Amino acid sequence: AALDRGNEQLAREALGQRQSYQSHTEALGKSLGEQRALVEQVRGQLQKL
Amino acid sequence: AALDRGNEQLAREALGQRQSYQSHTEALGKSLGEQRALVEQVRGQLQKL
Amino acid sequence: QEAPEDLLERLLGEMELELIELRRALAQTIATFKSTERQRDAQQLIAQRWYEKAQAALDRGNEQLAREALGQRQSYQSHTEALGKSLGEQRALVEQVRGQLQKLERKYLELKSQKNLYLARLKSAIAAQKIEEIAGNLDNASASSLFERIETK
Amino acid sequence: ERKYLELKSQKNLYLARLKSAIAAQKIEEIAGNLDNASASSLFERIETK
Amino acid sequence: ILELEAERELLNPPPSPLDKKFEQWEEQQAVEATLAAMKARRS
Amino acid sequence: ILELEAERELLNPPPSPLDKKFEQWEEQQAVEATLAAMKARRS
Repeated sequence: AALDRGNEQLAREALGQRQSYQSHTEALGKSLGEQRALVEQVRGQLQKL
Repeated sequence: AALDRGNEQLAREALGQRQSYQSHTEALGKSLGEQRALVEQVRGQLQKL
Repeated sequence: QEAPEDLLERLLGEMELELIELRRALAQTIATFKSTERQRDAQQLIAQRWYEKAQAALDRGNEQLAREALGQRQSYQSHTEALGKSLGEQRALVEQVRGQLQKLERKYLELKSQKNLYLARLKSAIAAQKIEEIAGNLDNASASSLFERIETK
Repeated sequence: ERKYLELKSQKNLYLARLKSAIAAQKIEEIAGNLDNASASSLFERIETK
Repeated sequence: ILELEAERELLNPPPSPLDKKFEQWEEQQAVEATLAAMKARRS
Repeated sequence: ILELEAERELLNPPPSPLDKKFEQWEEQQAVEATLAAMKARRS
């Protein structure tokens, strides 16, 4: 709703802030995606162990 | 993305930096390729030993 | 003959206390340079302040005030100029020895990395030396061939 | 008075370079360890033997 | 010891002009490129 | 003893003109040759 009613700066700042948080969100996903393989791996090990 | 939007210098510097890191990356690969034969060799020895 | 192998580990272990000293020693080179940088920032500031004095000195038809005010700034700008020349001089030396310390750092990490690989091969060499002991047992196997022959006798 | 403040300022810078000189002197000790690395090349050769 | 905190600033990527200019210009790239994104979908 | 550090500079390949000119010109070769590489693929 920042841009609504002709308020450009609010959306520009609001998005510039989201990118910083999306960067945090992006980092967690990359870390989570990394964990996905390792947890699936050692779990496969423990299954064989 | 350096060159995008008509920014030549950024790509020229960005690549000149990658070559230095690719030189580091290249060196490791050459060292790793060197190790590949020796590890395969002594391992073959230990197999026979 | 002290095993020179232990020297490699003992000697390289001292570098930890060594390059950090350069890491800490070079820091002074930077503290002095930027400390000088602020001093020039203060010298240009007062020299700029003198311009502020000379800025309004001429106003309302007061020529002498600006003439003196500028003649004073030049003396301070000379001080400001000297610091900049010294600072510009320092810029290259700090960038240089720092580049040295960077390379003096690259050598150790590669030196320590190769040492471990070097010792890794040395451990492999011991195995090549130990397979000789069993080859020595093959001589005992030859001495087993010795009483293999008495067994054949 | 101007001489002393400049004298003391340069002394600290002078010693600062001296500390840098010690590092240049200390990198020789590890270069001395490179001689031990040459002596490591000495029993690298016995390792090769 | 405060100057030693600066040694940490250089140890990490310091605000080098091109990096921050690139990051700044990247922000212009991010904001400008995104600026049209919202303006187009609502149309 | 600082002059002895320079003895290390000459011990290693020092910044000889042709070597650094070649390395410099090589950088021109690297940048110029790579300059067209990216410019062509995007076309």
